[PDB]
Amino acid sequence: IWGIGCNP
Amino acid sequence: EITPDLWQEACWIVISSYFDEKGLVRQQLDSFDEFIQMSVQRIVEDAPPIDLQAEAQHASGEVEEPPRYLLKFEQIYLSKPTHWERDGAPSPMMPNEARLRNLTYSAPLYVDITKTVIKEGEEQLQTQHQKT
Amino acid sequence: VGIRFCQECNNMLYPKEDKENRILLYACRNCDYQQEADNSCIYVNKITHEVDELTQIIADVSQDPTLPRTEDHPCQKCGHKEAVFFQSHSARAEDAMRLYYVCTAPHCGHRWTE
Amino acid sequence: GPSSQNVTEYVVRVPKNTTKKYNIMAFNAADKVNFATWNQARLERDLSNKKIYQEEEMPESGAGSEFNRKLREEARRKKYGIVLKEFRPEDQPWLLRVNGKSGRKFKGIKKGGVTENTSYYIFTQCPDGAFEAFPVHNWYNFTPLARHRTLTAEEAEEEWERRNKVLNHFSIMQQR
Amino acid sequence: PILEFLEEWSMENLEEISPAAIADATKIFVNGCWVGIHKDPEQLMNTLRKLRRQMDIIVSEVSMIRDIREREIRIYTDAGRICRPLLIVEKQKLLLKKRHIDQLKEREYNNYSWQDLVASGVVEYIDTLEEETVMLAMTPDDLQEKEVAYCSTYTHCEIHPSMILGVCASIIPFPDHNQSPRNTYQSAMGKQAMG
Amino acid sequence: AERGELDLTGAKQNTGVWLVKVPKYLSQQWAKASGRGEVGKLRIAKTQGRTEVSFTLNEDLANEHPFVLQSVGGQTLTVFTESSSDKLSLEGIVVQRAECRPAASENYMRLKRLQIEESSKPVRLSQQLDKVVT
Amino acid sequence: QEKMATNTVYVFAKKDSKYAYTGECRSCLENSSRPTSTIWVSMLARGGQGAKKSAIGQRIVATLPYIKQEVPIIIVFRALGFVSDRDILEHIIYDFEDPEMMEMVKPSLDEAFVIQEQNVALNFIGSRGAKPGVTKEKRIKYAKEVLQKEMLPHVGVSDFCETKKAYFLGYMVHRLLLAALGRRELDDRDHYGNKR
Amino acid sequence: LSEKDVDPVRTTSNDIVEIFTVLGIEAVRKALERELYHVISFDGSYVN
Amino acid sequence: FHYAGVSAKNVTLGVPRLKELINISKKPKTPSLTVFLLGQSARDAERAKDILCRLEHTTLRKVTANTAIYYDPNPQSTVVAEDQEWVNVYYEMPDFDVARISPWLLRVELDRKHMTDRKLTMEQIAEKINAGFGDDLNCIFNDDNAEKLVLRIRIMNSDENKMQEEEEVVDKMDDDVFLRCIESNMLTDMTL
Ligand SMILES: [Zn+2]
Ligand SMILES: [Zn+2]
Repeated sequence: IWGIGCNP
Repeated sequence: EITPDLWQEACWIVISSYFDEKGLVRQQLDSFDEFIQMSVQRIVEDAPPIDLQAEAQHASGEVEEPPRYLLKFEQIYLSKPTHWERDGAPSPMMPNEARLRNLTYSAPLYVDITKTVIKEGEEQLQTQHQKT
Repeated sequence: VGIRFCQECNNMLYPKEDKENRILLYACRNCDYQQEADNSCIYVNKITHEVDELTQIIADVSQDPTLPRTEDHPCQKCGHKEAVFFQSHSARAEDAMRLYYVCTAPHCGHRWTE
Repeated sequence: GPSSQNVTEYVVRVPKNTTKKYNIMAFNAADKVNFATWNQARLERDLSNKKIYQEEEMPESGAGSEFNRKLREEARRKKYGIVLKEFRPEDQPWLLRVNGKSGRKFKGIKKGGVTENTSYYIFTQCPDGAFEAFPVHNWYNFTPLARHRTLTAEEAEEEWERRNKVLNHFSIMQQR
Repeated sequence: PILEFLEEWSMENLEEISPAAIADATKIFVNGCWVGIHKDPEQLMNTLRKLRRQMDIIVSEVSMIRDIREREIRIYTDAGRICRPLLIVEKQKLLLKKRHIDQLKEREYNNYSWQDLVASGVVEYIDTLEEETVMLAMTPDDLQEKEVAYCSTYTHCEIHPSMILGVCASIIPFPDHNQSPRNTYQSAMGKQAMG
Repeated sequence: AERGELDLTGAKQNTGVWLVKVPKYLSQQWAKASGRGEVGKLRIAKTQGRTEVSFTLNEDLANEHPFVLQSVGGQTLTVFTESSSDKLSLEGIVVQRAECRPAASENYMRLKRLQIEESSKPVRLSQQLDKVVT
Repeated sequence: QEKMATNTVYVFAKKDSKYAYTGECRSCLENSSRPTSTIWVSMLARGGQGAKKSAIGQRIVATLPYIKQEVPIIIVFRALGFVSDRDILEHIIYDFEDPEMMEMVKPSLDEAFVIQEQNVALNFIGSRGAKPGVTKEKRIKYAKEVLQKEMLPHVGVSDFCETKKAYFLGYMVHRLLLAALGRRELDDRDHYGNKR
Repeated sequence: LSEKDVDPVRTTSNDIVEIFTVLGIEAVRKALERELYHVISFDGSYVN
Repeated sequence: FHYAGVSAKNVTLGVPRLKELINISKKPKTPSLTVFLLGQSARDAERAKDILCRLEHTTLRKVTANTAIYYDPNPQSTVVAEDQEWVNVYYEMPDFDVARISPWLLRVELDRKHMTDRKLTMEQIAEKINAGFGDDLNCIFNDDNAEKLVLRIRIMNSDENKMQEEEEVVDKMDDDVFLRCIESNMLTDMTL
């Protein structure tokens, strides 16, 4: 829910 | 007649109309109503007529001598939910009584049946049984 | 390239070579009809498959409400300003984000890619 | 001339009953049907019930059950299935054989979709000058069968077992 | 009834169709059966939508979908299709007008209800398959009104975006200010509350 | 000359016939009497480069039908008759196809609705019964 | 209870299956009666290699209901009565001008070139049918019954509806070929349009 | 590894089975240790 | 999903990789191999590119723009207008013409972009095809100066003669079908 590399 | 910036009131008025006409559980009720009103009758009509005849009974000349019995179901009828007591006297079954007495909320189902007898006697008799 | 069906039997014609005349003949297996082949090409396979999608695009797609429309790119054929623009919309299109513009307005049906 | 502005109007007649029923015979355009070579033709109801419905119950039916055994035999066959259907020609496809066996053979099938909300009529020129309309009793689509050698079923099974026919198929057809 | 109307409105049946003509015409599927082809699709589509909005021959539940790229018109009268009501947009103006909400406001002693709104053609039921062919506006006033051009061809408008939530998620106050897993957890906890 | 022989004289004479698709209300109006020998008049008006076909309903029958032509080049059609004397014959080859369309647009939908209701009459539905049958 | 929509054609790609692309349609008789019967039209992958197999490449097969073994599609069309190769392709390919689709259909035509008789095709379907077949006559009538009723019921179940079934089967094949060419995107099972 | 200008000493594959067939059981002991350490330490977690 | 773009490679990590190592699966989901260059190849990017080309599988299908199978009864006839010049040059001093010439022709066009990217040579491809199929294939290759790279392939001249008195009416695949099979095999398994 954050970014592509983070968390969903 | 456009509705500018009054939309917050209008949208909830139309939503309220939707929920007044159609309740939250309308889908279940409407589906069951379709079942009873149309599907039961259509299932009854779709079933092929019952054709019955004897297996060369009496071993006579047997020129189609065994009678032919034809049954055709029609016009299904449903009664209101009813509970029959130990006495056998029918009485309406209220839902709460069903909950308390562990009864099942069910309704009688009746079908008109037409029976035709063809005995090769040059006469066919079509008796009708009403609300079986 | 194209497949030719025999008149006599309405079946597919398969290539065959006449040794005597060294002439290519499209002959059905089921029926004896034989036809000389003008194309002289049996099988063509394009591994690159670089086939323009301009031919595949239908002019009817201009009517779609959901497609984006630009008035910036004028039509070449008729000069109509509006033109719906959409991407390849195709599988096995490799990696192409080209916009295949389609002119709006009735009956122009012009498809151009910039 | 008068052709550029001619107006033609004709009476319409619909007789209550006609001795000959009217049907539609439709040929596919790609078939290239031509009536010049149609010296003779034969249209008749099919007999494919030979293969799949009747005279298929020939030997077992006339084997010779008799007496109680006859009664039991008949009743047993009837109750085994639901009385096999026999020839009812009016509800069967049509076979057309043009110019006998030498010419092409076509098969017509009744249009399954009924016209419950549609009717078809045919207008024909007549000396009285009034159009006559006749209802279409039936619609038939005729498709030809090639007058070529046909693979035998047993041979076809044998060939299909060798689904991997590396050798040229055309030579195989020539061998048959 | 839909099949009868289609036959009236110049739909050639598959049996009568010359095989070559299919390529250039749209295929009309009704309940998944390919009934026939139509040479002019858009006129038929508009007529079907008019009929549904007037509730004459096509019932409201029936959904018509036109796949322009694939040349197929699919009409589904099947049961079990899930549908949500949406306001209808003609030009860039909502069809719902002040007269309608005035009649609805006095819903008592005017016998004007949601059914009247559906019959008037102000609202329509749209299933997901038809949703794929529909341009929607989240909020009417903001998106319909002219701005820097994003879309000028909106065809339907949402009655209110909060109606996407269900029964249990509707009791959450300020749902948009929460993390999503927390809304999901409150939906479960609300079922177990006492009252 | 045999029972199965087809009389191809119509094909030899190249008799031209027209096929028309007409609605049920018109056909049923015709079938009402069906024996008076008259149902209407077919009027064809031709111009320099355009032709129009129309049919007028008989005044007695009623108590305008434009015709739209269709190309027949995509399929070859012929008409054949099975005589009651088992003498099959060919009447002619179809050279033109037409469709008959109603003139009324909206009020015609009223008659269509009446036809739909008439067709729905045989449809039977489950009936609610107030008192259980004894 | 959620279910996949009936009376529709869906094309999916299964990696594990030998078929590169499979198109399935689950047909019900207007919900009036009978269980839903699914007929699959699949295209074998080009991965399989042989002197003849590589030459033919992708070959279409059909998994008709109540027939144990896969049946080549041209055979099914001939069983319905469309013997001529041109007519079969007319139903399958709506425009003959496009070369790529015809190229896709060519291998399956070659595989079925042995069978050119409608009766023979019916016999072959019956013989590879799961139910046992005693004689040729019985097998032919049984397979004809299976085609009439079990396969594609929603298109038709009686009333000489072979042409309608042929057109819908050709549509299934046309969609499979378009998916293989890549002109149409493979359908998604999760779309709630499909989930009645 | 056989190809010219490829270092035979340091070239390594992630597949342990290949390491076993090519380099032996002791090499797989070390390689399996390396791969497990990679999966454990990718998040930053430490296991003795 | 939440690796980084720094890796620039598909990498299985986390629980699935743990299961792969624990179960010692024969086929990992993403088998990978890290190659460390020995010397100057590591220092210079171009030399590393050479090593990459040496280590990456390349087939004819990757470098082939399109393939067409023609029927040309006479090689001198040159049914394709373009190949007239180089076919004439080759047949000015024809090689293997004495055996025969197969009439069916396989014409393969190779994309210049892919050819130069993998640094393949037309002569190199011709040698590899000749070695793979022995003398059963005769190859004619354009000069690199030609705008379109063309490779012309015909069935064996000795095989076309059959070099046999009996000749065997088996006629397996004739020549066109055999040529199609050859094309498929070349594209799939050339391993240039
Ligand atoms: Zn032929
Ligand atoms: Zn334009």
